Amino acid sequence: MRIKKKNTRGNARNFITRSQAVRKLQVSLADFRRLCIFKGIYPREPRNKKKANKGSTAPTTFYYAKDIQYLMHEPVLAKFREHKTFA
Amino acid sequence: NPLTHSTPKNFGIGQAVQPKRNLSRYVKWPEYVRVQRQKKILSIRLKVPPTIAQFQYTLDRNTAAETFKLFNKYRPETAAEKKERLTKEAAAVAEGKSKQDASPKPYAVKYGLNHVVALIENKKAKLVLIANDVDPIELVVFLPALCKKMGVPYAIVKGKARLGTLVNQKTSAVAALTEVRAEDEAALAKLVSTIDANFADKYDEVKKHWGGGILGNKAQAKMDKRA
Amino acid sequence: QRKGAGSIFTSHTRLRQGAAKLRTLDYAERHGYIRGIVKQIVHDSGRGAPLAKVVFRDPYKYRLREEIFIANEGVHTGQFIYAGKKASLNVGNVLPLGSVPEGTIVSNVEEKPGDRGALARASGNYVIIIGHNPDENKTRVRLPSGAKKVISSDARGVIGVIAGGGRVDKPLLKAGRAFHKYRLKRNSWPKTR
Amino acid sequence: KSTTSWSTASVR
Amino acid sequence: GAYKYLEELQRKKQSDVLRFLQRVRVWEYRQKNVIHRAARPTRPDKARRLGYKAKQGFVIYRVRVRR
RNA sequence: GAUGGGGAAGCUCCGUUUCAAAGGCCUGAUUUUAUGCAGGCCACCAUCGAAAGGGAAUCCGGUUAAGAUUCCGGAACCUGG
RNA sequence: UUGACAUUGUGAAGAGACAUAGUUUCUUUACUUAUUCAAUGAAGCGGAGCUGGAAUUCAUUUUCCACGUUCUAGCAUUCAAGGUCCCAUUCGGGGCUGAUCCGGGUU
Repeated sequence: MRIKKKNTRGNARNFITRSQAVRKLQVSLADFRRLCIFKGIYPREPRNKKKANKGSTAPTTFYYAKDIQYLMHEPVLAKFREHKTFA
Repeated sequence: NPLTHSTPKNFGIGQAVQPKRNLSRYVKWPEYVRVQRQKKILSIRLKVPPTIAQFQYTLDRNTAAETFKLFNKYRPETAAEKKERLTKEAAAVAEGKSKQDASPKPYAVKYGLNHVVALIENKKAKLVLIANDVDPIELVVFLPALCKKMGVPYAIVKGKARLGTLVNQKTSAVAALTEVRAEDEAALAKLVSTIDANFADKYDEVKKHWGGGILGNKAQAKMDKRA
Repeated sequence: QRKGAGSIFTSHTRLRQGAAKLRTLDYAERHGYIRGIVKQIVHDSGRGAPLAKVVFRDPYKYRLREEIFIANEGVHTGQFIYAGKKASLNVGNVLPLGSVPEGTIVSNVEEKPGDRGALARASGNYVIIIGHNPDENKTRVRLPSGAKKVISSDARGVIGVIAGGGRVDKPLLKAGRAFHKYRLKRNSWPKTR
Repeated sequence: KSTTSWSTASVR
Repeated sequence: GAYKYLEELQRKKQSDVLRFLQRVRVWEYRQKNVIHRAARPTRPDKARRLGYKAKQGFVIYRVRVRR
């Protein structure tokens, strides 16, 4: 049964990077930073930094992918986009 | 500085990896970009008749700014002001008096193409401004001739959005000043005299001289090295 | 008149090494020279000459970029090949037609500069340069059939003669050797009058 | 339950 | 109205002011696909007398057919 | 054999990386203008097509009217977390 | 295989027709913007400047390669080290240069 791709599940899936998070939310760095305070969603340290970053040890901030799945709905984000259109 | 050495590279022609340069001359642009550019070029390279390129002789910077200083004092009335004067006349039509004759005469520009062509041949227009960039040019290609015929002060302006700004559209393609207030008669007179001295006289050549027989860059350098 | 549709009159392409072509004429090839190493000489199913794997570097990126020449008689694994305008005159270098003196001999010469080789490509063959024409740069050659043609002086060609010369001396002696010879080219054998 | 394609997740 | 002068000028199809635009535009169209959409009518006088009206829901397409 | 395109009055034909805006990663107090995204890097082709080709990993003993490298007893091994 | 009309445009020169004042027809020779062909994961093109030079100067510049790579089956990759000028000196970051400039043409 379909040998399974050594870099998908576990630590590699539990966390997401800051750049990946912002690219997924599609807002900007400043808006991400304000929303992560209004909630607020804090950074986490993984128990296998090499098993999360897929091979590496580069200073980075990880963020609990489920926290950001809950943050995606967030009726404040649409208010931010409405302010952009008004501008 | 003991540990820091000097290891210059030899970008050469045989030993290096050539550094990153600005290759924006050889970008393979999208089709619509290529097409708009090549249309511009193909129009610069060909001889054009004298009725086209009778544009490209517009009001210069100072006189355009001076023309618009006056034309902006006559912006047509908008939606909110319309509803407000409608509310005022709504009050006055029955209470004190109004037959649509309580509010004074309005003075604003005239900006329709059919309207301004019918305002000439009356003749009441005092100054006609004609945008120089209409994509189907044959819409305006005949206005200067009729203007000179009927004796109206025409002037060709750089930009049609610029015109649309003082009319509250996006583009307007013509504008006309037909009647001005009392304080602006000297302004309008001096302005039409300026347009006379700068557009009517500076351009006696325009009637002749098919324009556009311009060579490229490489072709020009070729001919200039030959002769 | 049946070979046109191409149901069974195509070519057999499973064991063929690839298209034998010179390099793409880029900046270094047209301004200076460039070096490569010959790494292996191999049989190609269907031809008569042995191919050659030349490995150059990439001038624009950290990479290697390997080509397939047609070996000239004399080259050997480990040899340095030079390609450009400033290349020397040794067996194996590819040079522009204008920079070889008359009387010399090239092979796999281009036809319109930048098409990667048309003339004198089969085993044994070569093409003599008989003269130049500097004003209005042109060059006169002598093809194998005996024709005397004239082409541009920026068309490349590799110095020497093509390897494997002599292939048509030994008789085939057998229907079986013609069978095994044309088994790898197309469907033309046996014939009908 | 869920009647549409996108819901608002209602739960931390 | 300007449409009388538009539709009269459109009748001199071999004058220079028109046979130059013909050559500019026939080049311009030959790059776009065989069938595409036109942003606006290019003979706004000729379309109006065939039924065009400048309100939502009127569409103009452009098509090139072999000779 | 789809898409990008191009033929044909039309059922539909050509072609497979082609002449296409063909997506996916990094960093950011990017700095001044104060609630509107900034700076970069890399390149290639959808998909089908083999129970005789390529390929991670299992053995012995017993068991039924008819099932077993599959069930029972024991002793192992591969993949992912 | 030939003739014709259309796609088809810009000049120069030579002769005819305005019957020594500028509009039209046959002729050869140039052009490039139409159309045609090929290649490149549109990478270094233009003739031409500029510093380098040699070469040679008949008055003063015209033609050449750009001139960082040839005893050898090695290596060449992280905005490139250096030089120099600022920060706010702190873990470093910025600017010119190293690598000349221009162009409404990918070749």
